[PDB]
Amino acid sequence: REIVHIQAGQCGNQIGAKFWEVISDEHGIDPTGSYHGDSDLQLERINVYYNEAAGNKYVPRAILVDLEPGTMDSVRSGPFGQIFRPDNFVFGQSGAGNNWAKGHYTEGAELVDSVLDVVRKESESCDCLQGFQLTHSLGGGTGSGMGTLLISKIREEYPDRIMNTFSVVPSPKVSDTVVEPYNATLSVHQLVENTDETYCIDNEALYDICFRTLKLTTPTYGDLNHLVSATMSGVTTCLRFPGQLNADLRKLAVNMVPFPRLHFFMPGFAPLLTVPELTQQMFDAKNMMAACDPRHGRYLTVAAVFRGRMSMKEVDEQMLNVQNKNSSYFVEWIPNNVKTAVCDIPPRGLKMSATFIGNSTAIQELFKRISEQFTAMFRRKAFLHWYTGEGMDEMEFTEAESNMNDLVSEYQQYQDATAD
Amino acid sequence: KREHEREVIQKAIEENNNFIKMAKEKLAQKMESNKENREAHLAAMLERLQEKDKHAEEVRKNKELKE
Amino acid sequence: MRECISIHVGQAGVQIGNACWELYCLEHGIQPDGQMPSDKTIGGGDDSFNTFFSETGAGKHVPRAVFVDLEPTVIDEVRTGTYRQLFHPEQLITGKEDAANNYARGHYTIGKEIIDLVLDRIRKLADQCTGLQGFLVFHSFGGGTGSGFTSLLMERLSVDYGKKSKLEFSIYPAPQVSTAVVEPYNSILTTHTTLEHSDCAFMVDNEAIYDICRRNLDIERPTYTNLNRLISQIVSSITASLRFDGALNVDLTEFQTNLVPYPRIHFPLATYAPVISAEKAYHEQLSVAEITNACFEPANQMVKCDPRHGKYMACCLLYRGDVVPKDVNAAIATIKTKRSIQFVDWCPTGFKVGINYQPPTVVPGGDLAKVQRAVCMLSNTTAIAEAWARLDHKFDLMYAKRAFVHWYVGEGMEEGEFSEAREDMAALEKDYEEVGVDSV
Ligand SMILES: Nc1nc2c(ncn2[C@@H]2O[C@H](COP(=O)(O)OP(=O)(O)OP(=O)(O)O)[C@@H](O)[C@H]2O)c(=O)[nH]1
Ligand SMILES: Nc1nc2c(ncn2[C@@H]2O[C@H](COP(=O)(O)OP(=O)(O)OP(=O)(O)O)[C@@H](O)[C@H]2O)c(=O)[nH]1
Ligand SMILES: [Ca+2]
Ligand SMILES: [Mg+2]
Ligand SMILES: [Mg+2]
Repeated sequence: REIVHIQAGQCGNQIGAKFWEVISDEHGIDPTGSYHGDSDLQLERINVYYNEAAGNKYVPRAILVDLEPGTMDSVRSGPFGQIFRPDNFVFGQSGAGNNWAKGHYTEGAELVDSVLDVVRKESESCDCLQGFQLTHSLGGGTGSGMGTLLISKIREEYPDRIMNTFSVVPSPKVSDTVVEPYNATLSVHQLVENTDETYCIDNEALYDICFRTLKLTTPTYGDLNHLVSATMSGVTTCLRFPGQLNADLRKLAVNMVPFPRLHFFMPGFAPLLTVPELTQQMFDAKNMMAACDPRHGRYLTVAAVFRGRMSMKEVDEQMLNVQNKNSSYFVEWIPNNVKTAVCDIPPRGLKMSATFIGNSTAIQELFKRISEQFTAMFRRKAFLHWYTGEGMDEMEFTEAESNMNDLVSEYQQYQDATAD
Repeated sequence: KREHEREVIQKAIEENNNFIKMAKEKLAQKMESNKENREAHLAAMLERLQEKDKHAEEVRKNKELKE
Repeated sequence: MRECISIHVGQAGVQIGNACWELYCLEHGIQPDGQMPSDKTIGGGDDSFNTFFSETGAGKHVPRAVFVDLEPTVIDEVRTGTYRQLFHPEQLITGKEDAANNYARGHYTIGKEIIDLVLDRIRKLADQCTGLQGFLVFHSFGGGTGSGFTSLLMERLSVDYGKKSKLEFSIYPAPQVSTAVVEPYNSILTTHTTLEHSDCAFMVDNEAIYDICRRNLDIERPTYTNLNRLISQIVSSITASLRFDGALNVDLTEFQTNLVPYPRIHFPLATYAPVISAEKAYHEQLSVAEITNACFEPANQMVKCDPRHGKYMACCLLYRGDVVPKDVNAAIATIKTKRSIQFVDWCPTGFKVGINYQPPTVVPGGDLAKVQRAVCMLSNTTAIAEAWARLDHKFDLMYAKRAFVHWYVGEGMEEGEFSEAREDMAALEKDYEEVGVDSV
């Protein structure tokens, strides 16, 4: 039933706010929190993401966190900014200056207890909490460092609940901040141990989509986030509307995660339209939100979500056609590893769309790219004093790198595995 | 023959009771073993998490005792 | 007396339950409020339909049924739907959180919190029976609740009601409508743990029903509603002998004597005819010979497998409607001279026949034509083991890598339970092979 949503740091709060805008529109909830829709399908699972307050007001089950106050001002002035509960805004004064150790060990530790007080109050009134989703980036200090701290503290208090992240991976094409690969490696080390499911939203891929495919010569954060919000709407459709498949976070995890560490998903979306075309495009490298070629690895598991009025016969036939013509890319030792849902309600401004969630061994390409950037700096111990000055040892960097290299080797092991 | 008749019906009673008994004890053994295993899984997870909180304290001290 | 208690477990069990009870109401003239104007004994009776319905002093006819699910949304539809007045609220039991497609959660972590309540409610039904015959248990193989909670319940029922019979209707997974990758695990775990607790189990392969709906009903993409209406007709055929009188009616127990030669070999193949649309049934009456001959067409079976490449240990024909023995015997004689019906050398080859005269009924807005006569064949064939082979292979592929096993281990299961279950299935496949070998 209930999901508790947490958004941390600049990126987390910006993509977080857009998520709430896009889904509030799909459920017919206006900025005051009043329902003004046309269909009972909008309200039937509304409690997954919204609390009901007095006056038939719907209030996002959403907590807003940053070490920088002012991201709080910009959210609060955003189009849906009045919908959030005022006590769910938890902000420090300091900033973290793109330093994971400040987020995780010093500045973020100071603030983490007040975030947990709000988490607990939201959790306490849930009929049957399923778990948590966190939106954050891995390249800064607050979303990365403090976000992974929150995960660890939440897990101590709710060890049997599902932990889900939408984790924005850094790219030199979008931020030139040089310590991003450190902050991302340190975060990935946390995510590997403490989340059940992570959507890898790669700024490399979002940029390449805006540039190459959508022909935007100079992509802004707004253009990247338009892709993120369509993806997030898509991958939570099964949580938010009545349906058979992957209808809660645990069932999704059980379908998607064959080994506990291999829980980093490649999302895709189409269009960026006939059923054959949606289906070809959703499996195309160019439609993936992680910059990985799926033809360079194998799929462990896949969820495909089609939205809009279309023939379910045609959807079944095309899903079968892609599997048959691309059979070498699906591991033979997990039978029937591709699941398909169709929801009648399309997203805003489209008649038809498809959202893709892949657990592919090709995701190793993302981690290797981060690993390469990490090593290029770490071999000269460049910029380390920012982290050792907050109390961290070199050993912690060595371990994080080693653990991310192990994740890569593990993805490789299952790629090479055979049935016979 | 009357004594054979009595042994057949007692043998049937004995086998039915024995089936019930063995199914009752098997179930109780499984549910116990499952409870202990689940609790040991959760206790190991909590223990890794407590070790992180312990390590975070060594970090704030390293930084305090740096200055 | 001779009461039968139905227990519907998880989504598949529940929704099939809805279709079955709806159909039983129509067959007996019971209204959605439970009233039955034709029943002149108010508040009780020992009529044949009382095996499945109890009666209140206010004339309500109440299914002898418990519905159980670990989340509330499917059972809430029964509580608010057309037949809501049929059921006392205590017969409809729900938790807050489901088994998440994990046998271990249904059998242990979540299932344990509700098992005493469920047995309590079943007990209330049993105490109202003056000669309880046994239980009919409806569930999926693939879901966490249908697999894991059902196993737990069957084990507890053997404890609380001893050797009292327990029959299953078990939904065997198909990829066209499956919702979890781990269904083969859940199917082997439940089959293993339930095998000693069940006297007879009717497997229904979703893929066979799905194909029959597409091929014979011209349904492009069948839903659960399409599948369940057909399933309910097959169930109704099997249970018709418990719910109606007639001089040629043969009780299910008597078919069971012939269907179960050794306790583990308790899985009959059901084949049903005719499944025909209204547009094709019009001005085309199917005769006893035609419907009977359709029972030997593999395409009409409830489980995909090929009886022409195994051996029979029994064949039972359950007719309903306008059918007299003379036409049955002439149809059987014709079929024996034309078809691949090879029995094992230790069983007699006579077909056992029952006829109930009450004709088949259909539900309004349904896909099936109303027909004057229908038949369900129940055969004990070695070929049904193919269904076990397909499932066992899928299990092996995943289990050799331990894929998804950590989800079960995290709920307190051990790997030893997996391989114990798998070896019991290997021995079952082997049993089915040994019974078809000639006597030396
Ligand atoms: N896709 C996307 N990326 C963003 C957005 N805002 C920031 N980023 C990325 O996030 C990373 C920087 O992290 P921020 O979220 O800005 O940092 P923070 O979590 O607020 O931490 P501090 O500012 O260090 O306290 C870089 O890789 C940015 O490109 C956004 O709105 N969309
Ligand atoms: N014929 C038929 N099969 C169904 C129906 N509902 C689900 N199934 C099948 O049953 C299996 C899934 O198990 P369910 O019964 O939905 O799950 P559950 O017993 O509720 O278990 P959890 O939801 O995991 O607690 C799949 O093979 C589905 O195709 C139905 O109404 N009819
Ligand atoms: Ca009566
Ligand atoms: Mg910031
Ligand atoms: Mg269910």
